[PDB]
Parts: sequence; C-alpha cells; structure tokens
Amino acid sequence: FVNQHLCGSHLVEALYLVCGERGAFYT
Amino acid sequence: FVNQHLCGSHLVEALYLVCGERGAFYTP
Amino acid sequence: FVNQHLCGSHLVEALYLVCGERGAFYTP
Amino acid sequence: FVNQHLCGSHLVEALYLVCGERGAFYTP
Amino acid sequence: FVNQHLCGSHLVEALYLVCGERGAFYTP
Amino acid sequence: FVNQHLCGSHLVEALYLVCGERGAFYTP
Amino acid sequence: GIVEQCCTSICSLYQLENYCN
Amino acid sequence: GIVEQCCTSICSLYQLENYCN
Amino acid sequence: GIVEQCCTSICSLYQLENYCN
Amino acid sequence: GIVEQCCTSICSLYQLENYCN
Amino acid sequence: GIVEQCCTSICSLYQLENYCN
Amino acid sequence: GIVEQCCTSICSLYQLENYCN
Ligand SMILES: [Cl-]
Ligand SMILES: [Cl-]
Ligand SMILES: [Zn+2]
Ligand SMILES: [Zn+2]
Repeated sequence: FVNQHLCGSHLVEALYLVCGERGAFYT
Repeated sequence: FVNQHLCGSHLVEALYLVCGERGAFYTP
Repeated sequence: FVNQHLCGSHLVEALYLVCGERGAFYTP
Repeated sequence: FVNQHLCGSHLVEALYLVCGERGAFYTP
Repeated sequence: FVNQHLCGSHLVEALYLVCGERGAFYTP
Repeated sequence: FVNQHLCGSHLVEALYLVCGERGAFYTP
Repeated sequence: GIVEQCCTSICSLYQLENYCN
Repeated sequence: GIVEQCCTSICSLYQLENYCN
Repeated sequence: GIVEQCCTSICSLYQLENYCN
Repeated sequence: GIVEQCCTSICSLYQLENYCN
Repeated sequence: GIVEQCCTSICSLYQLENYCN
Repeated sequence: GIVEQCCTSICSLYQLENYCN
C-alpha cells in the first residue's frame, strides 16, 4: 500500500529527529 | 556536525527506500 | 487519518521555498 | 548561502513536527 | 488530487536517488 | 560530491513545485 | 485555514504566497 | 506496529519515542 | 505514467529505474 | 538566529521548540 | 547546469523556472 | 559507519543496501 509507504517515510524522518543519539529500528 | 546531521536525514530517507521490507537499524 | 499531517509537512517545505527571504507564519 | 538555505528547509520540517498545533514564525 | 501531488514529490525524490548520473525526465 | 548530491535533492523538489504541469528534465 | 485550503486542493504559487510575511 | 499506531492517527513526540532504542 | 503505476501499489527499485534516462 | 545556532551544530527537538509559537 | 548555477548561491523561483521544459 | 562512508563520498544504491537488515 503506497499510503503506508509514504507515511513510513515521514515516520523515519521523525524518528531520526526524535531518537537522536539513541538510534532506532524500523521495518 | 550539522553537515553530517543533514546528510544523515537524507541517508535515512534513502535507506527507507532501498531496504524495502527488510527494514534497517540506524544509530549515529 | 494522518493525511492532513503528511500534507502539512510538504506544505511548509513549499512555503519555505516560496517565501524566500520574506519568511512566513504557519500554524495548523 | 545555499548551505544555510538547505539547512532552513530541514529546520522548518523539524519545527513543523515539534511545534505542531502551536505553529511557528520563520525568518530566512 | 492532493494525494497524487504528494506521491509525485516522493517519486521525484526516489528517482533522483535511483537514476543517479543518468538523470530523468518527469512530466505530470 | 556529497554536498552537490544533497543540493540536487532539494533542487528537484523545488523544480517539482515550480514547474507544475510542464514537468522538467534533470541532467546532473 | 491553510490545511483546509492547501491540503484539500493543490495551491498555486500565488496561493502559497498568502502565507509569506 | 508504528504504522498501525502512527499512520492512522497523529503520534506525539512522546508516542514516537517508544520506537527509539 | 509513473504516478498511475506507482501511487497505489509500491514500485520497487527495479520498477523505478525504468523511468530513468 | 536559528541558522547560526542549528545549522552549525545539531539542535534537538527541545532546542528547536524555542523557535515555536 | 542547474547544479553549477544554484548550489552555492540561492536560485530564485524565476531562475529555477528556467529548468522547466 | 554509514555516515563516515556515505557523507564523505556518495554511496551507490548497492553501498547503501549494505546497511539494511
Ligand atoms: Cl505524503
Ligand atoms: Cl541538505
Ligand atoms: Zn510525504
Ligand atoms: Zn537536505
């Protein structure tokens, strides 16, 4: 589903800002 | 380090696309 | 749905370009 | 400066997420 | 439609990365 | 070359907005 | 508002200019 | 998942941090 | 075009590369 | 300005919020 | 090209519009 | 790390894919 694909792009951008030095997992 | 900071933003965006359903682990 | 939220993200990017040195005010 | 320009674009994106319903002023 | 515009934004970003030195032609 | 890469990413986003229905030809 | 206006239908550059200082 | 939670309604910074390490 | 092909079902890297010069 | 602060060094969401309304 | 023209000094929308087909 | 490898020089798609799970 493209809508989840596009949302996920913004989610990883947000997590990049939020998690900072902690890092993250994403699938 | 903002040079690297902005690059990292683009890197995560690129990995998101490249990795597809595999996903990734990211930590600066 | 998060459509408004995702759109808003693109909107402020576009406004940043458009407004140039003028700058802008944005509130959702 | 283009590097300040690119940086500002990212700042606005970030501020959009951070500031949320409060909105923001931005000055290039 | 708005969703199409947003999708297009991401497609151009994706093609920028995938096409590399080859470049591209994008026409809505 | 990374700074030029990052710049190009923002340039194609800018052109996507500015060019509208005309579209664009991007050659590095 | 602006979400109302520009996330309902794509705004022209002129319409986006509305939000500039 | 984060998609089920944060793509169906807007996630706060607080909710988003639960997917950090 | 690419919007019709790629904005409902996700396009892979291979599929996107088809649109390169 | 936000540029001198956050384009030369990384600004956290907490440092960024200083520039909100 | 556009990269030479617009990656050290900021190009205006007018300048960028030069690269539309 | 990926920043050292890919912010000093442009990583190809294949180089980026090294950092997938
Ligand atoms: Cl989107
Ligand atoms: Cl950048
Ligand atoms: Zn988007
Ligand atoms: Zn950037």
